[PDB]
Amino acid sequence: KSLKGSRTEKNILTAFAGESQARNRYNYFGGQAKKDGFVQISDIFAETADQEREHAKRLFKFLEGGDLEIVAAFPAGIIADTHANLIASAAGEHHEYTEMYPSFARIAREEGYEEIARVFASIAVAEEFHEKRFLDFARNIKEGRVFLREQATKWRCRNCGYVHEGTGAPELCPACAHPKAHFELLGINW
Amino acid sequence: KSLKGSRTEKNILTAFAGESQARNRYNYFGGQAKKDGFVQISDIFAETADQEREHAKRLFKFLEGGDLEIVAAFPAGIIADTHANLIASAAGEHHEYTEMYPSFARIAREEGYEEIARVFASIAVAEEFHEKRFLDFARNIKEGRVFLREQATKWRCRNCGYVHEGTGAPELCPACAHPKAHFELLGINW
Ligand SMILES: [Fe+3]
Ligand SMILES: [Fe+3]
Ligand SMILES: [Fe+3]
Ligand SMILES: [Fe+3]
Ligand SMILES: [Fe+3]
Ligand SMILES: [Fe+3]
Repeated sequence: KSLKGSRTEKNILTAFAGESQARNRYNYFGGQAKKDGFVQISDIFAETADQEREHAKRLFKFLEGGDLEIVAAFPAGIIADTHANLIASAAGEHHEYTEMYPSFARIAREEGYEEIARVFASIAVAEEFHEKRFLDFARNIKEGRVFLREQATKWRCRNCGYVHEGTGAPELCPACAHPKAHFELLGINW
Repeated sequence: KSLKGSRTEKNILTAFAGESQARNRYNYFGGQAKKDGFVQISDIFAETADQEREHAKRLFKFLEGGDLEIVAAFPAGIIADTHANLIASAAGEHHEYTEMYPSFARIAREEGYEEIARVFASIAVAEEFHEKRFLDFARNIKEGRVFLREQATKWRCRNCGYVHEGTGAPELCPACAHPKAHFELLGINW
């Protein structure tokens, strides 16, 4: 059935507006992470922004045209240090998966928009992992564990692929001469 | 000391020529992986190409100008299916870390170019992991394990971040509606 005049129609636009802003915020935080010397985290922010772009696209495609007025609150700023940005980002993700999406999904179901409700619920799952990443990285920064660990492990240079074995990433990559900022724990997800 | 007239000078240019070609090949293979429905693998090819760009840059910066003639053999083609491309790529990486770089490093040491020799050796380490990734992915394709595993696990949509729990990736992402091609095993390297 058509969405015209429904609460779900406005909820979709509200979600689209929020996700659009989140995309920008995450890209800015990504740039700041770069300046703060956290390349992996910078790329994580950039990827999250791209994924918010996709959540927004799915939502946008449900709309059927025309200008619609919405009333909603959003983060008025700001760009701080990377740890602070990760904390604020996690809080935003938390709101989305614990409050916004579940509420929007329930209303969608109430109004008879099952497919849309399922999409809202599905997006919430992605947001929960987004929060996890942001919280995990914030914790690594706070504990001084971004580039140094208790036991020896493997570190990979994101710039050239060099693999370093040790308790911590080197000050300079011996292969490409790029700074420690480019290193991450070697990951294998396959 | 200057590199002029040394064998190391020509070895550096030879490595630069090969790495430059590898960058192109990997980008083309990345495009083919996309067409074959392997997004994670496509992005892996693209990242490897970018890293070859960086190995090449480090090498390029050692040179001191002028045109230099080199005699070397390179892969004359070709672009095939993704499994075949992964196999050929791994073979190329194998040559680089087992033959080319170690030989170039030894000669560099022999001619008194210690720093350059260390860089050759360091690049070799990155290439060995490049081969590992290519071989692991080729094996996943051959065994039909790219999108399906024996026990239930977590799969992540690279397009939107949705997380799916099950023995295999879904045909369609319930959040962004993108095809199975976008899924990968959920990874946590932090
Ligand atoms: Fe979001
Ligand atoms: Fe999110
Ligand atoms: Fe490096
Ligand atoms: Fe290479
Ligand atoms: Fe390589
Ligand atoms: Fe998705």
